[PDB]
Amino acid sequence: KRRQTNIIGVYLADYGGSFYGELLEGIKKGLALFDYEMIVCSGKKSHLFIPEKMVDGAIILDWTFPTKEIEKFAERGHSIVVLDRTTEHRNIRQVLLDNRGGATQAIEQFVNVGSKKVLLLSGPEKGYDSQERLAVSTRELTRFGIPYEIIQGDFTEPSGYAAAKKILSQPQTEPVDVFAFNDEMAIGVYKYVAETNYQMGKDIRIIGFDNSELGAFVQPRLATIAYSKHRWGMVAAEKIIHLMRGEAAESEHIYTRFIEGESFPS
Amino acid sequence: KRRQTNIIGVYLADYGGSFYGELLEGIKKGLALFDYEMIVCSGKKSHLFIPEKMVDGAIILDWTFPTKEIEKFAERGHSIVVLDRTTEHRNIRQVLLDNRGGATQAIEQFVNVGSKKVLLLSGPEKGYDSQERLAVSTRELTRFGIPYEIIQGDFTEPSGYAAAKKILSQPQTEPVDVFAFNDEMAIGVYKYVAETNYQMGKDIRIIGFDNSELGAFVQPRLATIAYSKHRWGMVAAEKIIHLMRGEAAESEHIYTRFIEGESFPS
Repeated sequence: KRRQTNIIGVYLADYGGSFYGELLEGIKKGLALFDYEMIVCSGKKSHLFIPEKMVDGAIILDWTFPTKEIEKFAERGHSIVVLDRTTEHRNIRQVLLDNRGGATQAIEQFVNVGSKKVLLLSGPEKGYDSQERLAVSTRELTRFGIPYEIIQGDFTEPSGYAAAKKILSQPQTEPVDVFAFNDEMAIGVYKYVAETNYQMGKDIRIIGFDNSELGAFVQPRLATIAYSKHRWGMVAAEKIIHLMRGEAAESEHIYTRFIEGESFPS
Repeated sequence: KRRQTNIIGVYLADYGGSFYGELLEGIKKGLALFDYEMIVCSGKKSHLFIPEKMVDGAIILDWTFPTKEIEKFAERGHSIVVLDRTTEHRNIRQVLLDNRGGATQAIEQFVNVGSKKVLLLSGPEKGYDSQERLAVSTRELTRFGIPYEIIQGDFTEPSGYAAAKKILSQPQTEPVDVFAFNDEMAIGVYKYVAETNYQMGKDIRIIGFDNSELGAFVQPRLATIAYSKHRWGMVAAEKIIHLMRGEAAESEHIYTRFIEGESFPS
């Protein structure tokens, strides 16, 4: 009520730096049209100090930012767009990835190639994006009679590295088939395989998610699920303006496509 | 005096995401040993709201964060490590890149190949790192009788793109020789050259700075100036602890090396 700073706080988790740059650019461009600016905050304790007397509204992409804290910030008059979870609270809207369509498109490729086992390298289990990706992956693998193992990660590259070390210790099937829930965990897998006799694409077949630009230039090209990161940010920016101006700001999804790569010969 | 939150505020500019991840990991690891944690803030207006009642000290890598604001935060009892400028104020220390040695090593390669003109794609002119890099580059080019043009950028990839469009409009020398002051501006040059008949390494020869991992996988490999980003962060973290504990925390430099790449056949 008493303040309009024309600043949106953007709360990131700092795994997703493989898509953050182009997401942030889209947020920036969308906000500039309405003379708004953005500050970006990241860290485990970043939700403890929200400058609520200095920020008009928030765009949240951080699974460690607790939902109860989001609701409390919404009830004090601040508008919020979540990019990482679903909500029913007033003053909050959603701009989410189509995780169900993305995971279906990736897991379809393992089916179409006749996979004998699929290893599901997931992110945080309390995180919505991984939950949706898991619910659809496991359902389709069951449907087609394909066994799976779920390996816990945290969306960061170190967890993908540790996963690959855990995977390639135990005896696996002839090719090792991996669905990494993001490109960063997949790059972590590349890192460890570079320290082994294993050949990427041949001995270990991988599909990621996010379409990081590093994945496009790595050897061989990381097969992945792509979406427009610029538009994700643009739509989030327009949604936060419309929402705080009392207007119609319906929750939306960002749709995906599979991009083929020699890391998964299909 | 009245608070110890065990949190360090890290103020970044959000160009340098090509080195931020490994810099931040080094900060994190160095701080965890002393049971400290970090929050990261970025944006043009991020210095206007410093949670001074919620953060013990600051690590600054942001040229838009004004020096006068840094001094004011230092005089209120907070300890600061700068990674982007020099200081003489008490409560502030420096952990800086060896810009003079880095620019000397890059510009030596243009000399050794017998360059006819060197195009100097700089960052922000008020930014210390670019100033030092420019002062050493221009001095050595003059010394060896090599002409130069200084082209203004801002350390971000869009400015490298715009620079390449400006460069390749005007008639230049037989190979176009470019010293990009960071890898991101160099990647911007790659982007535009991919939309032209020009061949990277042959028609346009480039050396960057930072040793981004994208530069290692791009075609051809971006010749660059490398330093340990992990250690830059580690030393900054140990310096902020020592400084706020009243101890001896001398200002230091992070030293560099040239890494050869087929973008500059030498």
